[PDB]
Amino acid sequence: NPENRVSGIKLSSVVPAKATGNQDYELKNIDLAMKLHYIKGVYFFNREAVRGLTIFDLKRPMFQLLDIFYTASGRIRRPAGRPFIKCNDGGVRIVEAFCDDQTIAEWLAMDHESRDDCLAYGSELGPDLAFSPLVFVQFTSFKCGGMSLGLSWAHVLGDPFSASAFVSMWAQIMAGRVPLYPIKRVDPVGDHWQFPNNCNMKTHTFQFTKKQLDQMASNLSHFEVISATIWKLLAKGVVTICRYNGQRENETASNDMVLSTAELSTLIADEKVLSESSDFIMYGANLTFVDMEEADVYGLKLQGQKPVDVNYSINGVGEQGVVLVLAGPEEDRGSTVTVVLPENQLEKLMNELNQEWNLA
Amino acid sequence: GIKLSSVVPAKATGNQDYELKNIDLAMKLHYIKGVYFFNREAVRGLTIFDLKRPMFQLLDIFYTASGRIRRPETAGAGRPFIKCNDGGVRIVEAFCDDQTIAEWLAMDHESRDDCLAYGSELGPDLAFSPLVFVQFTSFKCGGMSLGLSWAHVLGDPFSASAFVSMWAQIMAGRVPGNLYPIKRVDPVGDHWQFPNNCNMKTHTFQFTKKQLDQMASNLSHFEVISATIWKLLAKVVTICRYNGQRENETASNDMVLSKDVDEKVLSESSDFIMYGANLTFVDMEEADVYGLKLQGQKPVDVNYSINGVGEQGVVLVLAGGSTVTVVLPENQLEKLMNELNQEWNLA
Amino acid sequence: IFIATVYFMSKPRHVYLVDYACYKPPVTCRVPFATFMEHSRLILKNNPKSVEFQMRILERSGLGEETCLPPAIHYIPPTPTMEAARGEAELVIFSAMDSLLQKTGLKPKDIDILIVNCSLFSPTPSLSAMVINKYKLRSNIKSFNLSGMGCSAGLISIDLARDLLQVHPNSNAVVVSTEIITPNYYQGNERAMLLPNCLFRMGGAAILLSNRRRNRSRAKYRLVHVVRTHKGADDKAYRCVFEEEDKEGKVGISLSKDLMAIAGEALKSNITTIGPLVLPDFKQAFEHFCIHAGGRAVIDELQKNLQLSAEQVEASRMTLHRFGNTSSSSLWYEMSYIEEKGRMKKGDRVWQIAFGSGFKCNSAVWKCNKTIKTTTDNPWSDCIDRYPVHIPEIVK
Amino acid sequence: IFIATVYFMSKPRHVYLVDYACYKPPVTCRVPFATFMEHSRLILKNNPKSVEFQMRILERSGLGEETCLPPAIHYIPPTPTMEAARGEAELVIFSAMDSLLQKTGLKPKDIDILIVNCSLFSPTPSLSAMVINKYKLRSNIKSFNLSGMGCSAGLISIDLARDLLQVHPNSNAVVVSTEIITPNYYQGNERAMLLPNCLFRMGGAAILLSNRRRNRSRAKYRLVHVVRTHKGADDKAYRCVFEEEDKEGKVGISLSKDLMAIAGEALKSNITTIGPLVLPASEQIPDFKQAFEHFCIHAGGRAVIDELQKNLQLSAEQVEASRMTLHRFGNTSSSSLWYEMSYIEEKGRMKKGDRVWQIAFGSGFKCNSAVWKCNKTIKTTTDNPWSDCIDRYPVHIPEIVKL
Ligand SMILES: CCCCCCCCCCCC
Ligand SMILES: CCCCCCCCCCCC
Repeated sequence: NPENRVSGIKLSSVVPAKATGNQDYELKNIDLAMKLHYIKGVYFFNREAVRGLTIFDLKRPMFQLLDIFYTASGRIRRPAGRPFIKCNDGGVRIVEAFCDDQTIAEWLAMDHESRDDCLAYGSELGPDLAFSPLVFVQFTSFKCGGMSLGLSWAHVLGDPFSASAFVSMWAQIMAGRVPLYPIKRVDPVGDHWQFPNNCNMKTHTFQFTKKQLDQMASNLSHFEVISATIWKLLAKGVVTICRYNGQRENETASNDMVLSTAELSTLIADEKVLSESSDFIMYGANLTFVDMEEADVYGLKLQGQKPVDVNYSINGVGEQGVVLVLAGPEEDRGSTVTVVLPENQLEKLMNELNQEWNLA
Repeated sequence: GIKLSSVVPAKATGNQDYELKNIDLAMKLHYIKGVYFFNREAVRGLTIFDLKRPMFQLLDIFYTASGRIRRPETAGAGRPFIKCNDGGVRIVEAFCDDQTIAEWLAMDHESRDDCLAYGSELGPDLAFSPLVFVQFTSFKCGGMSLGLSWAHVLGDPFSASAFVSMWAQIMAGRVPGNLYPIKRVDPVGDHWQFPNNCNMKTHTFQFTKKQLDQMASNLSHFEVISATIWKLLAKVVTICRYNGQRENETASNDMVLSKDVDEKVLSESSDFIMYGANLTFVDMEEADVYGLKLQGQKPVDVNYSINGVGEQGVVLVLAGGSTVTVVLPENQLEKLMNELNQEWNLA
Repeated sequence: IFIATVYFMSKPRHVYLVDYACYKPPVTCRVPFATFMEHSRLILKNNPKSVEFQMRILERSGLGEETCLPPAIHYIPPTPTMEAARGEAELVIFSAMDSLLQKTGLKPKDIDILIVNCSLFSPTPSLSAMVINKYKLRSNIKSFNLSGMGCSAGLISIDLARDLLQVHPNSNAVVVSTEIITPNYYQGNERAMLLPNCLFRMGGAAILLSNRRRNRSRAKYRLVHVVRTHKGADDKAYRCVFEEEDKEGKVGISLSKDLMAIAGEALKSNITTIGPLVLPDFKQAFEHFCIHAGGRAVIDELQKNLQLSAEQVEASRMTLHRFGNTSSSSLWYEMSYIEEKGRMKKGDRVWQIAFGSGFKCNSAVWKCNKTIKTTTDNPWSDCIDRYPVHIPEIVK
Repeated sequence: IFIATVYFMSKPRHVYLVDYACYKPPVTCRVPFATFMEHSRLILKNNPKSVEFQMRILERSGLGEETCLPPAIHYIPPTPTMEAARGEAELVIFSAMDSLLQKTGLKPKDIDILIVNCSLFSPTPSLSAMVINKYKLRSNIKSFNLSGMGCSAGLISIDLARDLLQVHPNSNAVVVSTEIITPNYYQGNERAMLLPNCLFRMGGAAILLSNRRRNRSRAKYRLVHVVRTHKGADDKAYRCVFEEEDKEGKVGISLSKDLMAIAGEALKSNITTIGPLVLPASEQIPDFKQAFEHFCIHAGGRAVIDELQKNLQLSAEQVEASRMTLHRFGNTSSSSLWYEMSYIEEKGRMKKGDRVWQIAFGSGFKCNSAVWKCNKTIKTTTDNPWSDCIDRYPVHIPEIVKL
């Protein structure tokens, strides 16, 4: 059981340095329409980047960081009415984990089934909404050393780009810098805010090299190539590409995703659905092809070093499946592909990719 | 959730030495286990400290019951002796918050009294093996059970009876080839215990005065029980009896065997077994077990058992009615049992 | 001349409060109400009634959103160890002592008496021993470590210092009042013993006292009186604040239901012994009051008894708000407040009241040696501007 | 009249040790060597080496078969709870206080100062509050509770009492010094915090000091000197006796290997500081044995007594009280000194004008000396901790005691 790879975690909380003031924070209709999905982002750092770094050193920047992201420490409150993020300082949940059993390389070489669900701790919002953390930050220390930062981010708080900005601002502050409907409607969930797992869909991470990506593009940028290849090797009606808006810096968490519905490479290359108050879902609704290539996850600077791996995944996937595309670990640019499909579709994709690039 | 503590004599003994006669060494392998029962009125909130207080003075007159076995420095296999190093007796505190005194009294065989009297063999660490375990089991109803596990090397069953008798008194305030019954057995080194080569099991049953009178008419309780058991098993029985005289005797051994085989039929070369060697018929008959009083209340029931029984089996008879504990190796266990189940519905 | 030979020779020495440093908890330690309740729900999953009791007790306690708790208590399983308690003790005590030594310019070799009071944490070597080791104090120092004496022990320490200062001329006495709350956290669900979890917060104070005549101008105050009361003779007043074990083997401070009434009585007795001494009816005898911040209920009781105005009982309310129940050292936070509002004029009489288990109730009277100027190094350096805040009846 | 008045107003007050009562453990809790070793084997079954260490350091500890432990260590394993510790505190302190009040005829209302001393047991309300509730002392009593100050705290407390009697005329100060053993038992198996288990035994003492003139003829002693030393600035001397958790989460008292040297240095500095005050002009290596009549060395162990006897050249007849108290009552902590005094009062050696030097070492590293002067020749009594066994002493303490 990969879920048991970590034996014993210490939970604590971190709150803004300056009391926000308990002010309300109204949520836009788009935010309430993605109150069922969650971001899991895991960054890996080798032994050099964690040279003499203790728990307090890692937790210190969090107070200033949450002073910036004043909503990351808030809690969902309701007047039956529309939920809003009350800014009472419940804080984010810090999880200290130890993995004396294995090292970073073993994790990089282990199977991807239930792999990072134990590196990025964090539950959903509910059934006690008023006392549900919106952000979980887990620092995992391995046997030989190195550190894994796992962020579980409530999508209602912000889009995955906001989570990446949160982690980047954490790193910068630690360094020293001074600051066929696209959206499905589903049954009410009450106050648990978690999509039921009707099926047994599985998740998997694929790694693509520069040479492989450029070679498989001949028969068809990097995103268009991967999306077309996956679509061709998967269908063997529409695709909802997501791009977001990366023109943000030193800003609070915001949700400004951009959708593009295409009805195969040409289809990839080239808004009032939410009525007022229903429970919506768009991830894994019409084969979303979410991307983070317009991010800078590998641009983090920890002790003058950069992460050796970044894995981004989506929880709350619907019935169709989610394809996540992320920039590879520098060198010869690669690509990390965290994708969730129904078991059968995942097996077909694995078989085709093993036939082509021996990837499985 | 038992609790184990120690009790040492109030007066230091100065590391005396008690020599163990050949009889004691030969019969060191056996252990007496005597369990007494006391009703609610006999207790009425007895603190364990109050119960333990009399033991401090009692051990002074039973000082040998606080020493430990040891061997002479002359050799590693010398004559064992009791060093009075004041190791103390082992006091067990147990609480039965599920069963009452009456429930235990009605509770049937299969180790009824083993749970009621803690005990252990003298070994393999002889230097730190308590000779006497005294267990106080306080039942949810209110009555108590006093379980005494007494190394037979220390004394005979009547010696344990005298020990508990003087305990009660001071609690009340009173001032303190095949015909040989003894068989040589393979040495057990420093671990004094006898492994059982067969399915060695025990069963305890009581006979009311009415049935005793009926059986006597058919044929004293001793003779009636002996004849009944022997005839039932048939369809050497050497008998063990008390000396016949005593007054506040200390820890000693004064048992007598009948064909009265002379005791000069053994040496110190190896280990010996007496109880159960040849269908022993240990019979205590009279005893002050029921004559003792605790807060003026006589004991409801007393039961004695012998551990380290020989292959053939043993029978222990005590005056209740009459309580009989029979320990057998073989399928005769069932056989005799069923016979009783057909006569007195004992099962 | 015979009058002088019997007056000056048998005149008590003057004991001066040369200076004091209050610990300022890190600005990155606050424990908001919501976080406290979230953690409480996490620890007491199986005892919803205990959680509701804690919420009711904490929502009407008068505390603020800036109170600080030790790092060890941060984890949702709070695991207080010996090392964690020692680390918190080092942190708080050494911070206060360093601030005191920099303020007064006192050298460690000048410290002649050293009294450390901390009720729950009583390590070995004592807390005074670790202070001595930290500052390499003299080998012939009068080192005392009082423990188990409650929230009033603060004033007790002062009394002790005073007495010693009468015996030893030209001496300095450092008094370290603190309450290490890592070992004081109650790891259980018994309702009676959960109040200390809700109310007690981190704090500390290092005080310098001296009879030296060279300090007759530097001294901030001059100790006038220290009255003491011990209602331990009464059986009901002895069991009021009793450390004990619950039905699960957890040690905590059980508070009696009648803790209010008995407390009242004790206070009354004290004001019957301090009345005639200060008598030329106390709101006019003194200029400033420092009521121990033991919960807004006791402060309200004292205000209604002594007929104090809102402004007179204001340092106590605001100290409870900003720092919570910092135990015996709270009396000093209050002092700082009065000093930093520009209300500590020369010749002003300050009356400190500290009541705690025992059931002890002590009080002290100081007189302002010199007008106190507002300073920047202090526990109120940042929040003094907002105060006096409006403390609500119920918070959410 | 001027000079006489100046002298009278400048002369320090006289502090008198009116009397003192020692706790006499009942003969139901005594722990012979064999029983202690058997319980150790049963408890620390997992780690034989710890049991062997305990046997090695207890067979040459110099104790006897009459030392006593509280009725919580009797069990297997011990179960030290708060209730057991409070019960032991009551049993010891109330017994000693009752003995004191019966010996001196002191009314509870006459007690003005109350200093209680216990290192590792610091309940809330304090033990002083416990005494005040038990005997209904006054509401303006100067009550103090010193804790964490180790074995030498016994001489700290009396020192404080002196400093409080010279400020308050015509007053009585009761000093209680004990060490509750129930919250003192190491439950681990590391071979560094087990020695205090082997040595420490239960005991206590209550002492009445007074500067009243009425308590002047009947006073047993007059407090001459109290000299305190605190080798705390040194890190090694500070960490020598350190209370800390082991690898499993059990609090105990770790003792450093270089503890004998630290204790010797502390004793040397203390005797150097006290030499000028007591040594006659003839001596001013001046002989300390020529300045004192009786010595009370703290019964912390045989090693320290041997070291002091070798350094000060004390004869075997002057360390007799220390050795015999160690044998009889064991390491009763701060109160050990007050047992040792009772040994030199019962054999019969307390003549008027005699000088008693009590030296107590402990954690910190603290080291305190006191010098008393026998006020009146003291007569043997039968209400002492030594009453039932003083006739058999002194005994021959063997180097090794076979198990
Ligand atoms: C920096 C945030 C610290 C939060 C501390 C919360 C303490 C929770 C106490 C739980 C009471 C039952
Ligand atoms: C009267 C009973 C005395 C029992 C003394 C035994 C104390 C146990 C000490 C355990 C050390 C390991």
